[PDB]
This record gives sequence, structure tokens and C-alpha cells, in this order.
Amino acid sequence: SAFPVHAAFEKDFLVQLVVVDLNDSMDQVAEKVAYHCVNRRVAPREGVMRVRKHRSTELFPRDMTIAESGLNPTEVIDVVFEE
Amino acid sequence: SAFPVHAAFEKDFLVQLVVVDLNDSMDQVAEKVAYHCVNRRVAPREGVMRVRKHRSTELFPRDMTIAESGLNPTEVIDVVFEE
Amino acid sequence: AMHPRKDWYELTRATNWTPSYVTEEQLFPERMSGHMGIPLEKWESYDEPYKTSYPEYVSIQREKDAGAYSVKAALERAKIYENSDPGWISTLKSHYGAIAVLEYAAVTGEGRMARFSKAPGNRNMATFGMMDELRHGQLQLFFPHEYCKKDRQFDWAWRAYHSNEWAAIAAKHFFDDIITGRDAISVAIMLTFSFETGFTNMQFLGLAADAAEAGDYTFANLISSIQTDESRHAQQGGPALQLLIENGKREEAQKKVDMAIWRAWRLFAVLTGPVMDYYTPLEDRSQSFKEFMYEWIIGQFERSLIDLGLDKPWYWDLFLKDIDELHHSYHMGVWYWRTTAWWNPAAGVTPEERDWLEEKYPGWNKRWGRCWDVITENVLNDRMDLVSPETLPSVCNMSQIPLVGVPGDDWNIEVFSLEHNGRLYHFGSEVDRWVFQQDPVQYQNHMNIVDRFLAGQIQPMTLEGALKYMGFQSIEEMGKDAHDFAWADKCK
Amino acid sequence: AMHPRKDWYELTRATNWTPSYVTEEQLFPERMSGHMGIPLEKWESYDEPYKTSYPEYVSIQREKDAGAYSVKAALERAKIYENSDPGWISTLKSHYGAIAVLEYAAVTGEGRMARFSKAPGNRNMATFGMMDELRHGQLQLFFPHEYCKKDRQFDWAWRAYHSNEWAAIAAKHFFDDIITGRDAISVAIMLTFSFETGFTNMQFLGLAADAAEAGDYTFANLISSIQTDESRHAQQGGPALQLLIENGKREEAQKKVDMAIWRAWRLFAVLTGPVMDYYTPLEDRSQSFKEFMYEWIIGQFERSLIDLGLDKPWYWDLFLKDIDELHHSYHMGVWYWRTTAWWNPAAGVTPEERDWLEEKYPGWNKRWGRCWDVITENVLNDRMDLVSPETLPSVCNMSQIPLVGVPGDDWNIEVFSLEHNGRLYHFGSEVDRWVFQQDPVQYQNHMNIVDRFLAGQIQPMTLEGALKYMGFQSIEEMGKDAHDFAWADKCK
Amino acid sequence: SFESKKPMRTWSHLAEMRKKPSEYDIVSRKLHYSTNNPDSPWELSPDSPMNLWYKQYRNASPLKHDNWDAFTDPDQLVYRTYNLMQDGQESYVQSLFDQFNEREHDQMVREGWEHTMARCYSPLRYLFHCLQMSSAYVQQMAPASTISNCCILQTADSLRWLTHTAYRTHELSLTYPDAGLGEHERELWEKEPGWQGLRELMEKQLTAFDWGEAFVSLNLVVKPMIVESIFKPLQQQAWENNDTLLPLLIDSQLKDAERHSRWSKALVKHALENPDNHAVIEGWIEKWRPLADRAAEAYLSMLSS
Amino acid sequence: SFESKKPMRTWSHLAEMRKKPSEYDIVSRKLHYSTNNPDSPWELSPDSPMNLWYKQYRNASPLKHDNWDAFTDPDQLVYRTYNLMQDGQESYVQSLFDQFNEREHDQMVREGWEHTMARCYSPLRYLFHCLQMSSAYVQQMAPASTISNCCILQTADSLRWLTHTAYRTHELSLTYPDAGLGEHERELWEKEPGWQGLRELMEKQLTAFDWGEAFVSLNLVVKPMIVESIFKPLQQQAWENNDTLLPLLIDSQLKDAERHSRWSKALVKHALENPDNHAVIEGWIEKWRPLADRAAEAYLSMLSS
Amino acid sequence: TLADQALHNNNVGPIIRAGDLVEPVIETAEIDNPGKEITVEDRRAYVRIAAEGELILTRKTLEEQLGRPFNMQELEINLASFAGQIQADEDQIRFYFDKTM
Amino acid sequence: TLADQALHNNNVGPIIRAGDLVEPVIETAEIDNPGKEITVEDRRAYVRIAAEGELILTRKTLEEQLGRPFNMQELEINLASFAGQIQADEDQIRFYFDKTM
Ligand SMILES: [Fe+3]
Ligand SMILES: [Fe+3]
Ligand SMILES: [Fe+3]
Ligand SMILES: [Fe+3]
Repeated sequence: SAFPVHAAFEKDFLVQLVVVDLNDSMDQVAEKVAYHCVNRRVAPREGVMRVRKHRSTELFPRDMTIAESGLNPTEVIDVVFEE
Repeated sequence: SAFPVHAAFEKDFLVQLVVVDLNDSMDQVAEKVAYHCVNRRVAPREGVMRVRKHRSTELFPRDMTIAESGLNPTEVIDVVFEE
Repeated sequence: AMHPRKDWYELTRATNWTPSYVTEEQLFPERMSGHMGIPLEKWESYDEPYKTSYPEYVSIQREKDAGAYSVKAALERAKIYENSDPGWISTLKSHYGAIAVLEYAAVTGEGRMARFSKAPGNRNMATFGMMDELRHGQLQLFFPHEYCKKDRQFDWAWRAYHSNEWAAIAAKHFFDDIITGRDAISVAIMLTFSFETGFTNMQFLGLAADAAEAGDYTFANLISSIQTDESRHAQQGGPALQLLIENGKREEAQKKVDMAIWRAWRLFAVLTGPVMDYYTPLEDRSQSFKEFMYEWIIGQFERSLIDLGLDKPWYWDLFLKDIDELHHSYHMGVWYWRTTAWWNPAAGVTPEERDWLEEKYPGWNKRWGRCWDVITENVLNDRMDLVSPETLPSVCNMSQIPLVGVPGDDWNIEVFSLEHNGRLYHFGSEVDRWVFQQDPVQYQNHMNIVDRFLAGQIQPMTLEGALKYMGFQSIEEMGKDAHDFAWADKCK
Repeated sequence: AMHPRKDWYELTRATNWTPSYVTEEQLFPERMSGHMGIPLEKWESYDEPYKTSYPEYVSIQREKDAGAYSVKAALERAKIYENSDPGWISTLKSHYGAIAVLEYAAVTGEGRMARFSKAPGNRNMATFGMMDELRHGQLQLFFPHEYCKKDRQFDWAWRAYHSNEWAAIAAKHFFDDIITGRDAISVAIMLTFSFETGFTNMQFLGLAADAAEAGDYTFANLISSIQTDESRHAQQGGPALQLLIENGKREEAQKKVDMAIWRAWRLFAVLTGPVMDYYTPLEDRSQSFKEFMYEWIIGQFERSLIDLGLDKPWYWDLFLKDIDELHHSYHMGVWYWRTTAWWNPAAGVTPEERDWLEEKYPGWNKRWGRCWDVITENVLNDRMDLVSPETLPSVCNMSQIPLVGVPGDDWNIEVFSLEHNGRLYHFGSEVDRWVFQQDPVQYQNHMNIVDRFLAGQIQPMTLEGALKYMGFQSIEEMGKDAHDFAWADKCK
Repeated sequence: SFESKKPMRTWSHLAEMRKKPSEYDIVSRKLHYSTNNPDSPWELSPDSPMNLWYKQYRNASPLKHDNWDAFTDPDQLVYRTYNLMQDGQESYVQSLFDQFNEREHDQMVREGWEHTMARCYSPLRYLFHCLQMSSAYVQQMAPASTISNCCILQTADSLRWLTHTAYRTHELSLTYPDAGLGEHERELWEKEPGWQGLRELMEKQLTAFDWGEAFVSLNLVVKPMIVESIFKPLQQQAWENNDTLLPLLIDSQLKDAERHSRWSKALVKHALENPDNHAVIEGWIEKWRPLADRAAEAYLSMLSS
Repeated sequence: SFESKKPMRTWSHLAEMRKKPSEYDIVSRKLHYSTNNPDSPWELSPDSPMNLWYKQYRNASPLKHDNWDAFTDPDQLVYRTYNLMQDGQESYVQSLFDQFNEREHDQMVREGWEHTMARCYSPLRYLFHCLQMSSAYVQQMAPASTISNCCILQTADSLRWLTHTAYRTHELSLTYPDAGLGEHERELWEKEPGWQGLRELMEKQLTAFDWGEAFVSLNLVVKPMIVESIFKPLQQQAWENNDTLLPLLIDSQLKDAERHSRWSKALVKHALENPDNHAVIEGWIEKWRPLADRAAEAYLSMLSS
Repeated sequence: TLADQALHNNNVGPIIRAGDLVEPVIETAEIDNPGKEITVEDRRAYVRIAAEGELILTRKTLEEQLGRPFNMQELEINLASFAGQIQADEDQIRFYFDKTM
Repeated sequence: TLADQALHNNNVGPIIRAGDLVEPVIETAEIDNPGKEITVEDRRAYVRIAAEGELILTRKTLEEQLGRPFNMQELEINLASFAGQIQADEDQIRFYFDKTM
């Protein structure tokens, strides 16, 4: 269930390898990416963290899991804030 | 009556050319040498300035003139203080 | 009496003949020669514009080295190592590691031409080119050697190219592609013309100016002397390009230049960019990285490219924008992952430096400044765990460099992906993906460091495992902040 | 194959023959040769210990100059002239002015031996000696030349020896006495042995150490390179001395050495003394003038003199005492009469410098410090008329340098006078008067600058008249305080 | 885990030497990184064209050794010392050209010698350029930098000889404008029977792509044959025809040739540490010797007629 | 009163040149301060022995000019360029020694040539040393540094020739140990009739203390005589005796000799700007020519027997 | 657009590294190119010397400005780079463009 | 009396100017003079290297420590001065005193 993805966090400068779980929800994904970003190179802020396929416009439902997303290993995702 | 001598002043670091007058007294000699020394490289002090042949022990009488001294032109004299 | 070179020069390159006992194609196989079907007789019109001859060459090169070594010897006691700003020392470490053994590899690029070029003049000039690069590799091993006893990081002057350290893989992927991994004509065009008449001026002359400002004349004198050889042997590409255009191969020629310039740009902005705008002390920055780019690449090289009859690369506008942005993110990536480098990156973000950055790149503080604000705060508050990474950056399958973008207020980052033969590749630019598509067999089965990490080749699969994989041999060898964070004391 | 030098060297100096068509004395006249009656055959045993041969000489001297010039060229933009302490700049001005054209004169000393020495080996080594000094004179004109455009005082690198400036007269009186004004054997003994194996190390190596500390490598590199030639050609004196001792001329030989060492000491303490203990910035003073004296003159040269079978000079104790005192007074004299010099003397008497002076010369503050206290006060109180002279110093009829003593608490000054052929001469030491008495015809009718002033030869007979006599051509050329008295700001 | 370790006195790979690393060691040893990864010589796709080339023609060579990098040039030449040496030798050759020209040497040669030069000397520029091209090939394929360095210097020496030949061909044509000097060498290289053995040998040698066979054929067969059957016989012929310049020129070239022989024999010695190599080297020598001998024979008979 | 003046671009004495001062100008011109004060060349008692010597033998010379310092070496040599030039030439000569020795040149000379060398060549070391001593004399007496510099280089060239001769004398004796080579040259210089004309000429020339007569006799009479009657005839004899080394060696020496001729003719031209000088120079030439001719004649007949 | 203006130049000439050739080359550019304005940019480690369209340096002038014997081939010791195409012989070096931007 | 003690020494050896010969010479002095203590005084522009009574430097050892071909005559390029009398040949240089103070 170890699931590698490449993730770009809002306002960061790069894309990183984050290993998430097949059974993580989008909320738990956002959290694992944020660990390597917020308070390191990205300032903390209020709001809800959302996950989406790289530069996609449709967001993934917060409770949806990796397995249910259709995402493949090593694909790129963005983590952004509800607007 | 222009009379060149070489003069060493007490506590100075060198001997200098001072042009005195054939009819100057030892007191006036001392004065002309002192001009090029005191307040330039030598600190002012109280006491009487005396003239003597270089490293001689007998001092020249204060009122004696150059002409009466027997000194020749370009000879060396010391200017020192009464002890 | 002696006779003038003009009177006998032609016989020195009257060396083409008609093969009879093997075929022409057997003597000059396309995979090694790259003649593109152009017959022998057509190559006899190649006329190298910067000529030399054997007697002059040994005489003059003897004089060049006499001076290079004399200056080094006279300045041994100058205290450069002890008295220099640590960021300057890192510049030396990174330069020698990235360059010394690579110069030696460039000998093989020149040898490929000396044997497989169908142009007689090319084969002779490449022979002198072989010698020049031998000189450069030997100088740049000899010069850093004395510092081995002072710092193990100088061991990388020799070791870098023998390692799997990420930046060394990035250098090798690029240089094995343009120097050692292609036919003679591709070398002439991609290395001598594209790389050696534009980009090398950045590192060997732009950097020399900074070195002179920094009072390091042993180094400035060395690299400028080295570049005098380059100015001669790099002139092998122009004639080859003109010949290609005259024989109806403009398109193929243009494609080779387009590819080489971009690949050179990406790599050289990960090394020279940070040096010029961050490692070099503020008062020694002759010009900014962008200013040097506009002098050497846009102003000089571009104009020369146009004079020879080629067009601005299709990606020109993408390139110009990149010059404003790429290296600031490369610097951040190299500094934040400093432990994976064999030099000590200087953060270069004191307020006075940030004012300069803002002048040279209006907007800088509202972009990269945002990340540096967070980093600076963590340092000031002794939260060092947040100033070191616990994962890997994602890495371009072309350039072998982390995938980056613009951070801060107008955040913008893009990865360009590609499926090919049942594999997913990611690239840091449209151009990088295009390069891959121009010659897939060159690249298709290469695995970048992160692909290797995910495929189980790096054991243990941890940040420490990757460091040992990258060839580090002691704690001292790994990169740290150049000034031990002392720079934070000026951010109060 | 080639044959080793040892196998053919003897034939290079097998050049003595028995004159038949002129007499031996006509071929080697005593006034030019100085053989002291020793016959030709006896000189054939002269064996120069530092040999070279023509092919090696041109090869090696080509390499020496290649490096000297290369280093100069590479460091042109180092900002030495602009960034150096003014006292260092004055050191350069004084060195080049005192030395460049003098090196060229030393060619004639070597030529005198090359023609008139009865020793075959001497005549060949002097031929290489001629060449060495040509090298030294040309280097030390070429090197300061570029600074002409910056400062007219550098014109004195060429002009000094063509002038009647007092220090230049002091240099010429001494060097015309030991180099150009005596027979071949006197040169060998007075110049190559006495001057070139002891005192020149002070100026060309002692000073080089200071120059290196001061970060002026063009200069340090130059003068140390020059001294490598000296180490070879200076080795002509030793064999000549031993030969003289073996042929019963110990007394004459000892007299020549005794005279040369003293004359060298007096002159070289007016130039090198102030440089080492005052002009050179405090932090660049490798050792004090006295420490260098004990290293180079007492420790090295003296011991060598003893090894060759000679005795300590009769005045040895006088010399040792002089080393503690002479140059501090010479410095004061040069600084107070700075307007007569072609360089700008640094006072070198800030408190921190006076603490160093006190350490290096216990008692200094109660002696020369007394005069500097008065001078410092006058400056602090803007009484500048009292910081400039309105008369001339009295001047030694041997050394041509002002007559000085110890000032302050234990004031002691002595002039040693002499009547001779109806004229009154004055000397600054017992030894100086003794030198005169050893060879009156060399000196008797020479008039020192002050004798000339009193005899009406300097018109107008004023301080301004003497300055024009001394060859100054503009207001800028005359010496002033190196730091424009800025040093007083640290005496508050 | 990472230990602390002290700075070393030289490169990590030389730190175990007992002797103090020389200039040669410091700048010459273990520089080919392309031998590190057997599957991927170059940092590209493992099956990229140049990767396949090196895997086949270097890595798979029958000539084998577990430490090629230990090879040492017996002359221990580096770029700096090579230029010092050759500036001396070439400066001397250029001075011979100058002085012999002052003395109008070329006018004094025996009647018709210009025709023998035109036929048997001036076309040598093709042969020497072949040696230059071939030396360059061994350089780029050799499995150790210390080997490749000998090849680089050898390539430059070949160009040296080529240039000598070009200069002298032109110079000679000034005194002898009606002998085809500088005009017909290509035709002679292509069509004249005396050159055909040499040209067949080089065209084939230049297509021996295995690094080991390239080395053996070039340096152990071809080049020694040029010394014994071309350089030396030319000197002999020059003597009999009152050409006193050519023997001196060839003597300088022979210094280079003997140096190539020295490193070549040194490599063989290093290679023979592996017993299997003896048969591999002999077989290549046996394979190439016939063509060499035929080349020499055709040349010598053209020369003596 | 003292004016303000700007820094100059070169030395004050060169500041009026229109042309940019060259390296030669900067380092060579107007360096003898001893010509400044007619009454006191040196800064000593005006009647000190060396002051009297210079007043008599330099200042009072009949050869006169109001600006000797304007003399220019036509070759404009400085120390640096002289060594570059001579390292080239001497390196070439040393390479000839080396190669000719490899070829055992000396064994191949005509029967008895070693005896002619022993008699007519090896004692030249005395003659060349005489030229060395004499060149040194003109150097120290010449009234301009640009003149003296030519003399310094000339002195070094004389030692060069002396050293050539020493080296070759020893080398030859290794092949011919029973000819007196390296053993009897002094006796031959002193006693052999063929050397007596030369030795009388030099002993007398070395006692011509006037700088002008020293210059004219050495450079205008003696040295050209050595070129025409010693150097050239030796080359001729070597050719007839199968010595192919000596002609090449002498050709290098002749380059030096011709350079001495060049500066000498340049000085004469500068001196003739004063009409009075023509008679002064002719008279010295006429005075010395007889001895030169007698020297040449004695030498040539010793050589041809 | 700073880049277009940077590209639209016709500047040619030598880049001379720091050393004894800098001033002689500047002077030589001025002398051998009458009626061309010579521009000089000083970067301490090197100097960028340029004219419009064409810049000639003759051996004869350079020898004169350098003050010592000089062979054209020797310029390579100090010619660190150059703008324009190059045409060199024993007598001079010419930097030039075929096109006019 | 600091001067007597300064005079009463038997120190001999080379003074090597700053450059590439310093360390090789120090090392060579140590190797070629077993059982002699070698003293080194560093003055930055030059190094004073000495032993008691005699100090030898062999060409062979020096070449080895320098790391490049070397001829004894070449030491002159870097030998700025020396204490003791000198005896030099193609194989070595010896610094020594006749007397013992
Ligand atoms: Fe290179
Ligand atoms: Fe290159
Ligand atoms: Fe000197
Ligand atoms: Fe000297």
C-alpha cells in the first residue's frame, strides 16, 4: 500500500517525492505533502487543503482515497487551498 | 662677519649648520642655535645656555664674542645647560 | 630563411583520399562520423578560420603554461584558502569538481572528430583540440591538488565524475550526450559551436571577473588562460554548420543547435547561477548572472548564431523568461539539499543581498523571498530540523535536476510528462520533453537518481542510503551552509 | 649524447697565457687589476664555487624572467598602488630610485673583473655577473615604469642617480668607491664578498618578507628572483680572498673588507632602517631592522667571514652599538628633512608603533621618543612651521649623511674631525675617519653637499636653492609626510 | 552512518601509494569514468548507440586485464613536459630548415633526387595522417587514461611529421617546380603501385574497431614497419643522393617513433601479466603482419627503382 | 619657486619622444651618470685614480659627439630578448652536438683532421677569450649605456664561442686521445708561429685604453678579420675534410658576429654625424690594419699546410 | 524588450584577458580603425573591445603599441574570446560580421 | 651578549624563495641528511633551512620530492641565498663550514 507520488505544494518552489498510502484520503494526502513544505519553505495559513491532478481544475473529493482516485504511482499532484 | 659653524644642541639628535655673526656673543650664539632646535625636536627648559667647543669641558664666557673665541669657521660647537 | 604559413598550410590539410580497399562508409561510418550522406569531396571546402600549426602550437602552449604555473607558484602564500569568504571557497570546490575530469572527457569529443570527421581541416584542428583539453584537465587537477590536505571536499576535483552524486549525474548525462555520446559532426555542432562559443565564456570569463574582484588571481589567471585555447578550437563548429547549410541540411543542423543550447542552459544554471548571484560575496559580483547572460549569450553568442545563417531557437521566449527565474529556484534546491553536494552552498540572503537581488530581479522578494523568510525564521529560532530535508526532490528525466517553479505570491510550477514504451517520464520544461522526443533511443532506458531510489537500487532506501550511494565517504565531505548560518546574525 | 660539465669545465677557464708582446704588468696594470704583485701562475688556482656555463645560463635566465614578468602581468589589476598603505608606496619609490640605475652601474664593477682580473675563472664568472646586473637594472626600470603616469616621484627610478639629491650623492659616493672606482680585486672583495653576500640580503630578502606580508607579490617575487643571481655571482669574492691570504696579503684583504662593511652599513641604514622600522605598516613588519641585522649580518655573513679565515672587524663593538641607535636618528633626519627626499617618509610614531619600538629597542621612548613628543605636539597644535627645517644638517665627509647621535635623556653625540692638506673634514664615526685615512687620494678633494653650499656653488644659497640643485622639477616631487600627518589623529 | 576522516595528502585513489604522488600521477591517473559501469559506459540509455559501441569495442575486447589504470607511461609525460620537450626538438628542426635553406641545400642534391622525393617522400603526408587518425582512435577507445594520454601525444606527433612533410614538399617545389611537388601526391597515394600496399594496410587498420586490435595493429605492427622499412631506407637513399637535411629530419622523427615504441612495449608488458593475453596479441600480430610486409615490399621496390 | 606639473607617461628624458617608448628605450637609454660631470665622472675626489682614468680614456677621446646617448642598437636587444634569442640558437647548437655525437661524426672525418683541429681550432679559446676581455673593456669605457649594452651582449657572445670551443675540444679528444687535444693549446698560442700574429694583435689591442680606439680596433678591424680569415676558411677546410659539424657550428657563431658588425656600423654612422670623426676612425683603422693582416696571413698559412 | 536590443547589435572585436596586452590592444584598435568609435568594457579579469561591423588589429601597429617584438600568432596567449567572425594571417586579425542587424 | 651567541653558530643550508621549491627542499633536507636535525624558519617570502655543519641536497631526492624531472642547475631559479660554503655538481649541492665555532 506504499504509494509514491510527486507533489507540488501551493507557493513552494519545487515538486517532491512523497510516499503516501493506497488507503489514504485526500485530506491525509494533503497532510503528508504539507509536512515537507509548510513551516519549511511555505508559510502556514488558514483554509482547507485540497488535492488535484497536476494543473488540473477539478479537485479530488476530500474523503476519496488514493485507490478510488484512479491515480497511478509516480504521477504528479498539486496541493492547493480552497478559493 | 657671516660665520658658519656646526652646532649640536643638548638633547637633539643631530648637528646642524647655523650661520652666526663674527660679533655675536656666546649668549647670542646659543640663541641662534636654539632657534633651530627648541620647540622643534627639543623641549623648552629653565636654565642658562652655554657654548663650548665640541665635547670640550671648558665653557666659553657668556659675553665673549666669536672673534674673541679663537673659533674657526666650520668648527663644531655644543650648546648645553649650566649644571 | 623560413617560408610563411600561408604558402604551405594547404598541404597540411590535403589529406582526403578516395578509399578503395574499404568503402567510404566503412571508413567514415555514419554513427561515428555524422556526415549525413554528404560525400567526401564536399567536405574538402571546410575552412577552419582560427588556424595553427604544430611548431607554433608547442611554442605558444609552452608559454601559456609557463605563466599559469609561475603565477600559482608566486601566490602560494597569499592565504586565499584561509582569508577568502567561505562562499568563494565553495565556488572553487564546485568549479573544480564539475570541470576537471570533464575537460579530460572533452578530449574524446575532439578525438571523435580527429578520427571520424570527413573534413581534413577539422581533423587537424581537433588534434590540437585533443591537446588543449588534455591541458585543461591536467591544469584543473594540478591546481586544486594542494588543497586536498586542507579539505576532503577538494578530493571531488578528481572524484565527482566517478560518483553517482546527483549534480555529477546531471553533468554526465548532458556532457555524455553532447561530447562523448554522438557522432563527430554532432560534437562539432553541439560542443564546439553551441557549448564552447557561448556558455563556457560564462564560467571561464564571467567567473574570472568575479575571481579578480575577489582577489584570487591564481584562479582568474588560470581560467582566462584556459579560455584562450577554447577560442581557437571552438571555431571548428562554425565551418561545419555552414557546410551543412550549403549541402541542404539546415533543418538537421538547426535541430542540433536548438537541443544543445537548451541542455547547456539547464545544467549551467544549476552551477554558475548560484555562484554568481549567491556564493560570490556581494562586493565581488562584477555583474549579476542575468547581466552576464545578456552579455555573453544574448549579446554575443546569439548574434553570432544569426550571422552564420541560423535562426533564434523556437523556444527563445521560454528561454528569456527562464533566465529571470530558473537559477533562483535551482539555488534554493541546492542549498536546502546542501548535504547532497560536495561544496558548501552559501544562502546569500542577508538583507543587503536581498536588496541587490530585488534590484537585479524586481519582484524577487515576493517570490523566492517568501521561502527564504520562512527558512530565516527557522534559523533565528534554532529550529534546524525544518532547515533540512526528509525527502527527495522530484527530478527531470532529461536534465537530472529537481523540478522547480516560481514560489511565493504568484506561484507557478509545471511538470511536462510523457508516456513512452510503457513508462512515465517527467520533464522540467516543454523543451526538455522535446529534446527527449528528438532522439528517444539516446535516453529511453536511462533511470534518473529518483527512479533508481524507487526501484530499490538505493539501499537503504533512506536519505542516508542515498548519500552513500552518491559516493560520500565521510561526514566532512557533505555540504553544509557556507557560513554555518552566521548570515542569520544580520537578519535580526 | 652530451658530455657532463665536469668533463669540459676546465677548458672554459684555461685562458691564462704568458704575455710576450706587452709585459704582464701592461696587460694587467695594478691600478685596474689590483693583483698586489701576485704573479699570473698563482691566480690559476682560483676556483669559483658557484659555477655556470653559457648554455645553462641563457636557458635558466630565460625561465627566471618569464616568471618575473608573468606575475607582474597577472597582478596589474591588483590595486597595489591605490590600496597599499602610503608608507609601502614610499618603500617602493625609495627602493627603485636607490637601486635601478645602481644595478646598471654594478655592470661596470663586473666588467672591471672580466677584463682586469688575473684569475681566469673570475673573468668568466664576471661575464655572467655583467649579464646578471644588466638584468637587474632593466627589471627595476621596467617594473616601476608603469607608475610614472601615476606619480612623478617614480620618475626618480631613472632620475635619482643623475641628480645631486643628497641621498643619491650618499649612494654614489659609496658605490663609486666600491664598484666603479677601484681595481678588479677591490671590487671582488668590497662588492661581491663584502656587500653582495651580506647587506644585499637585507634589502632583497628581508624586504621581500615585508612585501609578502603587505600582499605585494609582484615586488616580493621580483626582488627574491633578482637575489638568486646575486647568490651565484657574489661567490667570486671568497676565492679571491682565500688566494690573497695564501699569498701573504691577509692584512691588505682584511683592510678592504673592514672598510667596505662599514661604508655599506652607514648607507644601508639610512634607507633600509627607516623602511623596516617605520615605513612598512606595523602589521607587515616580519622582523625589526635589528632582528634582520642579527639574522643576515651577524648570524650569516659574520660567520661566513670567519669561516674564510678573516677576523671580526676591529670596530665590531662600535658596529653592534650602532645597530641599536643609528637608524632611528637617520629616520628622524630623513623625515624632518622629508622635502629633500623623492619619496614620502612615514613618521611611524603612533602610540601602537611606539609600543613596538619600545619592545624592539628598550629605552626608545626616553631617547628618540623625546623628539617625537615635541614634533607630535606641534602637529596636534597646527604649528607646522616647527615641523619643517629652516637650515641644513651638518653632513659626514665620508658617508654624505647627516651627523647624528642619541637624543633625549642620555644625550650623546660625537663628530670626529680631521685636518688634512689645509682643510677641515668632519665624520660621523671613528671608522668613517679611519676609512678616509686609509686612502686619502680617493676622497681628499670631494666636497659634500654642505661644503658646496658654503662654497657658493648652490645658488641661491637658500633651502629652495638647494632643492633645485638637488634636481627637483616640480612641487609634487618633493617628499612630504606619507599620511599627510593623519597619524596625529591617533595620538589624541 | 558516516564517520569522521582526516584530509588526505593526495587524491583518494592515490592515498595508498607509498611514494609521494608525482605530477604525472596527479594529473594522468584513473580519469576515464566511462569504465566504471559495465552496462552503461556513458550516462545515457544503456543501449544508446555509443553505449553499444563501447560495450562491444572496448569492454568486450579479447585483450583483458583487471587493472588497466595501473599502466604507467615509461616516459611519464604530461602535457606541460611534452611541450617543453617538443618545443626543443621542433625549434631545432625549424632551425635546420632555416640554415639549410640559407645554404641552398636543395640545389645541391644529386640529379633527379627531386623526382624520387616527389614519388617516395611527399605522399607520406597521407600515411602520417592515417597514423594521426588511427592514434586518435586508440585514444578514445583505450580503457585507461594513462594509455589514452600516450595516444594523445602520439596523435600530435603524427601531425608533427605530417607538417614536416608538408613544409618540405612546398619548399622543395620552389627549387624544383616541374616534379609535381605539392600537386600529385593524392594521385600517387591512390594509384601508384608502391603506395598501394601502404594504403590498403591503413584503410583496413582504420576499420579495426576493437581497442586491443587497434592498438596492436597500429603500434606493434604498422609503426615499427614504418621505422624499419620507410624511415631508415629513406635516410640511406638521402645519403647516396647528397641530401644531408633529410637524414637529420628523420632522426628527429625517429625520436618520436622510438618513444611510441617505448610506451607500446610498456603496455604489452602490463598486458602480459594476464597469461591469456599472449595468444591474443600474437594472433593479432600474425593477422596483420602479412599486410605490413606487403606494404613494405611495395614501398622499397618503388624506392630502389 | 616650484611649479605644479603633471605625471609624465614615461621617464622625463623620454617624455619628448613622439613615438611611444619601447621596452628597449625604457630600460637601455641614458643610464651612465658618470658622463654628467666632466670634472668628476665618479662621485669621489675629482683626481681619484679612476676619475683620472675616465677623464683621460673616455672624456678626452679624439672620437667625439655631443649626444652619444642617442645611439640605438639596430637590433634593439634587451637582456630578456637576448636570452630568448640565444636560448633558441644555443639549444639548436647543443642539439647538433648531441645528434652528431650519436652518429659518431668525429670518427668519420678525413684522416689527420684531428691534427689540424688540434693546431688550428682548439687554441681559438685563447683568441675568443681575448675578444671577451676586450668587449668587456669597451663596455666599461663607452660613453653611452646603449653602446655599453651592445658590448655586454658581445662579451657574452665571446664566452659562448669560447665555450663551444672548449666543449668540442674535449669531445674530439675522446675519439682522438693522441693529438694533444685539450693539452697543448697554451703552448701553441704562445709558441706556434701561426698563432703569433693573432697573439701580438690581441696583446696590443688589449692595451689600447682609449674607448674610441678600443672600439675601432676591436670591432672594425679585429673582429671582421676573424670573420673573413678564420671563421670562413675553417668552414672551407672542414668541408674538404668531411667535418660536417664545424660548418654548422660556425654558421651559428657567424650570426653573432654579423650582429656585432650591425651595431658597430650603426655606431660609426652615429659618430660620422661629426665630420671630424671620419679622420679619427680612418687613422685608427690604418694604424691597426697592418697587425690584423699579418695575423690573418700567419694563421692562413698554418691552416693550409 | 531588453533582449531584442541586446541581440540587435553589430559589435565585433577581441576580448583580452588581464595582462600586458590590454592597453596595447585598445590603443591598436583605435589606431588601425580610424573613423570607427572603439568601445571598451572593463571587467578587470578581461576587457571587451568592440567596433561596429569590423575591427582590425595589425601586427605592425600592435608591436609598436606593445613596445617589443610581436608575432600575430602570439595574440592567442591573451585573446580570451571575441565577437564576430575572425580572419587571421601573419599581418593582422580581422573581426567582422557578414550580416547587418 | 646576543651578538656572540648569534655569531657562534654552525648553521648551513639553503634560503629558498617563495614558490614550488620550498616544501620539496625541506623534505629533501630531511631525507638526505639522516641524523641531522633540520630547522626551518618561515618568512613567507623565503624559507631559511639549516643543519649543523653540513647540509646535502641530492638531485635524485629533490626530483622525487618535487614530482617532476629536475636538473641540479635549476635550483638557482629558487635559491635566493645560503649559509655555509657551497659545493655543487650535477648530482647534489652541499652546504658546509670548514671551521667549527
Ligand atoms: Fe577545455
Ligand atoms: Fe574546449
Ligand atoms: Fe644586482
Ligand atoms: Fe649583484
